[PDB]
Amino acid sequence: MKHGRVFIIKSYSEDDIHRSIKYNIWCSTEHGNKRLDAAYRSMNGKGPVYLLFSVNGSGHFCGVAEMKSAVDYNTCAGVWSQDKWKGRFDVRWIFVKDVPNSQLRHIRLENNENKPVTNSRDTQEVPLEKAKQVLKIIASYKH
Ligand SMILES: Cc1[nH]nc2c(NC3CC3)ncnc12
Repeated sequence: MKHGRVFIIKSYSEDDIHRSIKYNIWCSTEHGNKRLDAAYRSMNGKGPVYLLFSVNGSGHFCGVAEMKSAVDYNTCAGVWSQDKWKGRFDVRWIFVKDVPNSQLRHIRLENNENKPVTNSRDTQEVPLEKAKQVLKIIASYKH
């Protein structure tokens, strides 16, 4: 088996996130789709690709999903908040819960100039050991 690969997902539409949770699908930018497609295919089913979702300006992460398919680049147009989001891949949301950035901001990414994980861009990949730290904090956070 292989350890998971873990990516930050950012959205500036809460409605798009709602749709993602309801129907277990997502789409990124062109370069973001390529990045996730490469990772999913190179895993070759021997470990998961995890996605850590966060709405721009919300000050919190909102949950965790697993990538469940390769990217399909030719799908129905205009299904998201804006037309610029093209293509589709399946996801499985593992859990949905808000976790304040304050709980995560001291985790820094050595592959992103040691910036805090909470300052990441869409499809920023997370080093394994930091991803474990983030996932355990998110899993155990209590309001
Ligand atoms: C469906 C979708 N995929 N990426 C999205 C996004 N990314 C912005 C950079 C933060 N914003 C809104 N909807 C999106």
